[PDB]
Amino acid sequence: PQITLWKRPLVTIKIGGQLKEALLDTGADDTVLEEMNLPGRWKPKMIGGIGGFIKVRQYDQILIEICGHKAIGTVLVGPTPVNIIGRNLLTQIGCTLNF
Amino acid sequence: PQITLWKRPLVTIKIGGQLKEALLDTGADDTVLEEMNLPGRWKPKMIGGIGGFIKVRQYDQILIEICGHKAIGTVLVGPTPVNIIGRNLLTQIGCTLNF
Ligand SMILES: CC(C)CN(C[C@@H](O)[C@H](Cc1ccccc1)NC(=O)O[C@H]1CO[C@H]2OCC[C@H]21)S(=O)(=O)c1ccc2ncsc2c1
Repeated sequence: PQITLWKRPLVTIKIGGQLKEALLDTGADDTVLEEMNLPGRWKPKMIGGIGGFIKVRQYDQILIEICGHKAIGTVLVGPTPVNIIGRNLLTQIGCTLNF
Repeated sequence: PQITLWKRPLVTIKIGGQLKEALLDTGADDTVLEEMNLPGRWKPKMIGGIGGFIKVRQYDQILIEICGHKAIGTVLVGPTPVNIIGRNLLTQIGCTLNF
């Protein structure tokens, strides 16, 4: 589909057996999801933006479906105020900016 | 142009007669630029990012050119880690997400 930017580019995603709303975010290097109890091993990480850093747990090779498009990659989990789909997964679903 | 997302979507902007690099950031409602001198009046505001809230100078109705596309809108200036172009201006240059 084509998504205009009048409103936040929120779409439904499926991860770890749960449906959620997430931002298609071209300004996010990595994918950062709101606190959730994923199984498996993880590594601690810090990611910074406006206002400073948050501590997140890094899970690798996590499957996510974004608008029916499947993707698999690194997912960071932590106290983010919104679910953010970053470039590492946006590339995998064939997402581009166009103007 | 069509911009893939394997690298940061960084582009050259012109604001206040000065060239800068900025990130096309579909996850940002507003445009936030690093500390700089800008002509015109401004009002202090607060914005929150992933790591908390920061104080910024809000400039209204500012001319800014993005990849040769002209926009006129609100520009926030403050201690952001990266110059970001947010949806308020991305809509003006006709930017959309596509996959
Ligand atoms: C700042 C940019 C460069 C990086 N961010 C992405 C950016 O799109 C954030 C997303 C967001 C965060 C919190 C609430 C809403 C939206 N928007 C943002 O701050 O917008 C400001 C300005 O407008 C206002 O509307 C929205 C909020 C206001 S990030 O989240 O900090 C990030 C993500 C992955 C990642 N991987 C390694 S670092 C890293 C850093």
